[PDB]
Amino acid sequence: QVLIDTNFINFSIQKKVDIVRGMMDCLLAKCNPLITDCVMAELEKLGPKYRIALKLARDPRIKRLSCSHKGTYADDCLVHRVLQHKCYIVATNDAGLKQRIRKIPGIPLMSVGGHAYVIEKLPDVF
Amino acid sequence: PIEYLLFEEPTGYAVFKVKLQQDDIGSRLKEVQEQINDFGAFTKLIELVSFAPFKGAAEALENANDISEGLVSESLKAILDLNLPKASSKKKNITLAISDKNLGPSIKEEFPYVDCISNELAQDLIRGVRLHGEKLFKGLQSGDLERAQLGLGHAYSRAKVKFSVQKNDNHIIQAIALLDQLDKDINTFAMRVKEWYGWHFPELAKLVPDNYTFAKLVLFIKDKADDSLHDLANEDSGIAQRVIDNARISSETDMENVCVFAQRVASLADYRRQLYDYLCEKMHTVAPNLSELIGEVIGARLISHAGSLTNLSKQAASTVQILKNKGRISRYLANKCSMASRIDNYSEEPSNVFGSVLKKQVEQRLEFY
Amino acid sequence: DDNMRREVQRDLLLIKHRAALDPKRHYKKQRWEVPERFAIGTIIEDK
Amino acid sequence: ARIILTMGIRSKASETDLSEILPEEIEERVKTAAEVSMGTEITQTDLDNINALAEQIVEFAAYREQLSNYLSARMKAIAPNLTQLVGELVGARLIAHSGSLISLAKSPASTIQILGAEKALFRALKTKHDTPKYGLLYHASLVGQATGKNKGKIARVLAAKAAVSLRYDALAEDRDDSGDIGLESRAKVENRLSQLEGRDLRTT
Amino acid sequence: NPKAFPLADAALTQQILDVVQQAANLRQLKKGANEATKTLNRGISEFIIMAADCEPIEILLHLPLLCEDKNVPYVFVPSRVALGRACGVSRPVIAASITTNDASAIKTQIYAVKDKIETLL
Amino acid sequence: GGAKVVIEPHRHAGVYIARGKEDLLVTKNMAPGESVYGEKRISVEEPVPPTKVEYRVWNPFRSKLAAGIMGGLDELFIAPGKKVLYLGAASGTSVSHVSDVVGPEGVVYAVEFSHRPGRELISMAKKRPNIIPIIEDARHPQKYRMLIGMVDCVFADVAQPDQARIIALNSHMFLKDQGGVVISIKANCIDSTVDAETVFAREVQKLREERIKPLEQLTLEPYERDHCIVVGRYMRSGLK
Amino acid sequence: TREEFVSFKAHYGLVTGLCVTQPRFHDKKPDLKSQNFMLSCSDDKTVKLWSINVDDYSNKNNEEGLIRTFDGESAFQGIDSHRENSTFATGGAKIHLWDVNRLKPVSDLSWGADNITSLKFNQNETDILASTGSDNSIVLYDLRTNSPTQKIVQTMRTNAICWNPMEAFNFVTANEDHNAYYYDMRNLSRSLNVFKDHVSAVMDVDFSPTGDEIVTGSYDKSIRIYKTNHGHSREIYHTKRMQHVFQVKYSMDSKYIISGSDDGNVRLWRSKAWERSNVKTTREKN
RNA sequence: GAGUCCCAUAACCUUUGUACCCAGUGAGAAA
RNA sequence: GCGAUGAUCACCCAUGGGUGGGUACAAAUGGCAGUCUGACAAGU
RNA sequence: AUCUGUUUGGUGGAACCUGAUUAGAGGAAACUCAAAGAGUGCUAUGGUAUGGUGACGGAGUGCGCUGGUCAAGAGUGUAAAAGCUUU
Ligand SMILES: [Zn+2]
Repeated sequence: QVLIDTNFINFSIQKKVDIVRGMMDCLLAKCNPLITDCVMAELEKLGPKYRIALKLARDPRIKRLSCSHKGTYADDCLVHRVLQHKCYIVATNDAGLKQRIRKIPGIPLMSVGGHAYVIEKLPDVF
Repeated sequence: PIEYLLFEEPTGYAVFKVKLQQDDIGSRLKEVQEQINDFGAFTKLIELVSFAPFKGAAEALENANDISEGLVSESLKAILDLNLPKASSKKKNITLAISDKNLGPSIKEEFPYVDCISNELAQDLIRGVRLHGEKLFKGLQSGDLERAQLGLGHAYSRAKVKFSVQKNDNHIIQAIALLDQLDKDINTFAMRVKEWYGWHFPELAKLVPDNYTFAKLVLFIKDKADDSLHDLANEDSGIAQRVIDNARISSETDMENVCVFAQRVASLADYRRQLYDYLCEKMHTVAPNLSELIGEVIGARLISHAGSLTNLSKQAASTVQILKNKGRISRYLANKCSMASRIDNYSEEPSNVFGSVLKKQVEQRLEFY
Repeated sequence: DDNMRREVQRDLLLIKHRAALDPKRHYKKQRWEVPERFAIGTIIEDK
Repeated sequence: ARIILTMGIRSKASETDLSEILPEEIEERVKTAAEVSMGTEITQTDLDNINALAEQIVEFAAYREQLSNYLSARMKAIAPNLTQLVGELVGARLIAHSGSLISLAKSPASTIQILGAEKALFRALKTKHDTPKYGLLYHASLVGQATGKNKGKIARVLAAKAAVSLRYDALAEDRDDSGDIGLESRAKVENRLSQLEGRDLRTT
Repeated sequence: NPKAFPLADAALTQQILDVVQQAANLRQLKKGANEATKTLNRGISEFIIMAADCEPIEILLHLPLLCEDKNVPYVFVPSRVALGRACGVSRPVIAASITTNDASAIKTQIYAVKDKIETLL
Repeated sequence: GGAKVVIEPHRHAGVYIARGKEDLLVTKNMAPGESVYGEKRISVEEPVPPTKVEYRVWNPFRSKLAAGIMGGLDELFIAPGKKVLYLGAASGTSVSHVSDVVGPEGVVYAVEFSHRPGRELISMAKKRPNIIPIIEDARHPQKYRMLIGMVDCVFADVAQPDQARIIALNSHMFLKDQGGVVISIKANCIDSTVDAETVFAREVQKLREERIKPLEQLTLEPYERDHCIVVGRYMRSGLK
Repeated sequence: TREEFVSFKAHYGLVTGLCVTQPRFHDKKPDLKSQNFMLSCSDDKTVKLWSINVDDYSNKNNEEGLIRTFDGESAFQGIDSHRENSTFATGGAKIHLWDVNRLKPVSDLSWGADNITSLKFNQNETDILASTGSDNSIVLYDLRTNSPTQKIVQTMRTNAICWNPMEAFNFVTANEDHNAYYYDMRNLSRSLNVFKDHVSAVMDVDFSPTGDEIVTGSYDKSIRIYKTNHGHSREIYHTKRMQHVFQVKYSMDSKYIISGSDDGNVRLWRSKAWERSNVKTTREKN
């Protein structure tokens, strides 16, 4: 179950990697990509220069959680619900969020690097 | 639109008349969802118009079961006929708010001029009047609703489980727990009676060692004898006559007092062996298979040392403590007691037949050696 | 009252210093200053 | 026991009422408790053994009262002066503690004061603490009438007067069983108690 | 509703009996009624297989009370002679229990049958 | 066996700790002198004669709420005046301990579906006079909507894979605003197809979607494997 | 709850209009207390009518989608339903009138060969249609004579019409010059109000059901509430996440306002932004 | 002056008289 | 002509006898184990 | 023991150091007088206020409304119907 955020969506569109097929190609498994409501609100707030990203994130295959907290700060929402539970993968490309997630333990980390996705703290990728 | 409300409760049925509609589109908003915790803004919404109480706990139990399985009873029919106005069956029926979406069709079958609403608006109006309760009713009911709910919940549970008091093992628990008590108590009080008559003639205590018979004779011998005919309840009468002749021990108010005390010992010892017969009959109609297998009194002490019939039956067949060939027949008897108690507890009305079979088995096994 | 605290001031010392009573037991670290309200009790074994 | 001997069943309580038991403020509570109740319904075949147990303990109460009347008559036949002074069963347990009446008669009055509290006495003597002051004489009627530390004071004066009356009881020969010595000693203790209840350590 | 309520039909019955024989071969099976209640209150039990046709039925109806106490799945199998044959003994058993082992070569079989009878219940 | 221990209160109101050379978790006894499931009792002599009141040990290997309490939870909502709705009162093992945490002035509604556990519940609730046994399926709360009203807490130890919907129904019906919710989750009972943290995350998400704001969870790991306790408060208007 | 009852992949082209109905069949009585009915026209040349399972009563105790499929020869643009007599009307390349029984248009009511972009029926006086054609035209239709009635041609094209619920002959047009004109039917030579505060092309209008104020959503990403007697704005609602608001309605409470943008979303706004929705005691109501 | 209403109405021990020994395991027993 | 509805698992002599470790109960004019102080106080 | 000197508990608290506070730190009393905070309890109930300023009420009458039955109609359906909708 792979929690996506906004710059993962933008970098996947800028690299032309599909979401579900890129995750299946990276992990060689199945994936439920998940968009929280704060990530979706951040994509909607990013403007109409990102309408492509908005209607690529509104996809039927991408399931969506519903975060219950005031405001739309995706990095604190992702970090809180990932150190809560230790069952997710965080897919991101923020330098700051990548450093937070790779400092907390037991949370794998997917990121668009090159021309397909790379995965960091998962020890069974091959 | 939610014009009337039906709240059923352990004292009776209440129909409320909705004064103001709570907000539909903002029904999840903060102020709308806290106006049903506030009372000064709930009495703006809901007002009581009718409360028909129940006759008693019998009618309350029948109405609770009918309200459970969603059937309109006669008291509910009567109160809805009194309160809800005769609307159309085809154009703008009157509108009742209930809490049960499968009580809905049952109410519309009887009153087809009534639309029954159970969505979240009627649901939280219902939970508003359940939250407030006695304040909304304007002081009109008799009976504490907490005690009503206690009695009704116990009634509903015993009905749904078919709880039997004829097959009630706490009776045999307390029967053997009292029988041991007054056995030791009669032992002490008859020891004191034998003591206070120990200095009238001290050969009665060796001729008659028995406590109850000692008391029953000494409540009519208090002097010298001279017609010692009924001194059996006859060789015992001859021994008592010879000792009463050549007695060798030494008042009046003491004699009256010790006769009252020996009479007390006699009444206690006739309540005992009456209680033996009572727990024998309750053993044959609560645990018949153990009573056939091991005996009624040993079965009583078996379930009282095991705590109850349920704890005895659910104990393992080795952790039953029954009270060489002799030393293995006891283990055999323990597991047969376990099996008979399982039959005995988990059958609804047990029989003597399998305990009789196991008694034949254990007698066959002791004559196997 | 102090008429009871001066009676049981010794086994409260042992409950305070449990970790010295047995070389193989090694309790987890609390201080356990004596509470204001307590009650001495005896364990009932069942039959 | 008397209320279950009268009513038996809850619906039977709903039809009856009763007044020789349970006076005047509790009937309405038992009627509402029978009208709504969480308890089951029992059968007659165990209600009869319940009623037999209930009449057994009503007979037990009557027996206990008869034995106490036996003890009262024996006490004001054996030591009537003590009986006028300290009371029937208090004097009974004093005689019962000390063994014989003459072995109580030959003991000093301070011992008769602390006759019951020996474990407190002897631990407070073997470590130099303060000894008890009431003893078995605490439940006498005069010490019940006194309030404060003058109950220890009149336990002292009551033990003195009870030693007087009791050694006169056990050591007289022409005793008249009339309570004269116990009565003049009890008048002395009563006016002593009155005069040290009339004082008050507050200033006016 | 009779007293031996979750009666496993034909497919679940032979599934249960196959895992009973494999657990008896690998010494993970404890067989008999009071052995079953001993291991049920001890805690080494995954699921428990009672029979539905013993000579009384309450002799092992004492078991689903402990099962609903300790959240253990229980299934009535329709033949005690077949259950004795499955356990691999020379006498008809009426109750058996699968003791909890983690080093076990049949954990997936035991768990698949356990999930199936949790759906059944 | 016969050793002497000192009773001291816990942080939670109503539950106590019995210190000796190995300390116990203990609660008071609402029916003194008889053990409900054979656990060992402790009998103080509370000082008119000094009365022998007594205390009963809460075994955490046989009780999920005891496992949560002594694993250490911040806020139970079970307190000495409360009305608790215990869902899934399997028999009266944990319900007795909940009942004498709750005390004589509070109520415990013990909901159970199976009938032989129901018989055990009524034979216990006679001598614990504040347990109301309710033998009914908890998934249809409109059946016992006539018997209970406005509990303060909802404990839920049912073993069903539609657990959060059962809890949502009974909480919306009978739990008051900012009332307490305690959930015992058994992962392998909810669904064995996923891992335990996935199913814990999903059930907590379901709770906050039915507007039970979750405060806290605990895995209760030396006692049960892959269980969890989630505490929440029923916020009813704006989890935010 | 703000949740969907149901979601239908209705058409393959754009769904270009939809409305609701109580479909008076002459042979089936539709269970209006459990089924709700909406029909929808598109530009795959179809008008489809659907039923919805609805949780509002508990009277009973299921055949949701596509109870019938009307079909045309050209595309359809807008649709509006009569409030009685099972009738509806669609605009497209031409404006047709239909009923829910026959699978063919009852009539064609076209002024000329200019296409039709929007329709609205009247609300009371329930037999006067009005339409916006893309030759800047506003054409009234009367169904008692089943014929067009009168047209006026404006400077820029009207995007929406909404009739007054409480005055029965007044309507309000929302057009491309960035203002909205309150018109009288019985004298169409002059607007009787002009609501003048947008900055781009006004895309939709609605009346409050009190007939007291209009709500007006435009192509600048903002909606505006105007009082009817003034002629300028009363309140603007905007958000950063609201883009190009195309469809605005006033909920039937007259207290809420539903706005549908083109980023995908449908939002609820208050009418009076400072008014809460609790019930108020007499001290704070006064 | 002075610690009992917290069991000297009792607890612990010692001797002497009444009844019993010195639970689990789990697949074998027998010839 | 078996059995999981349960197989198996301290001292003295050519069943019976004599000697010691405790279990529950009772007794004991058996032990612990010894019955406080001793002239002022209240009031005007 | 004009032996011994460690430990444990009490009493005491120099110097250095760290932390906090500073019209020095407190303590007792209440049917005392004040200034505030939180929680709780109470039908706490005008969604637009009685049934009526002889500008009025009551009786009765006509009109108006609701309910279901029956009759007649129209639509639909059919070989004809039956059946179903109807502001
Ligand atoms: Zn978020």
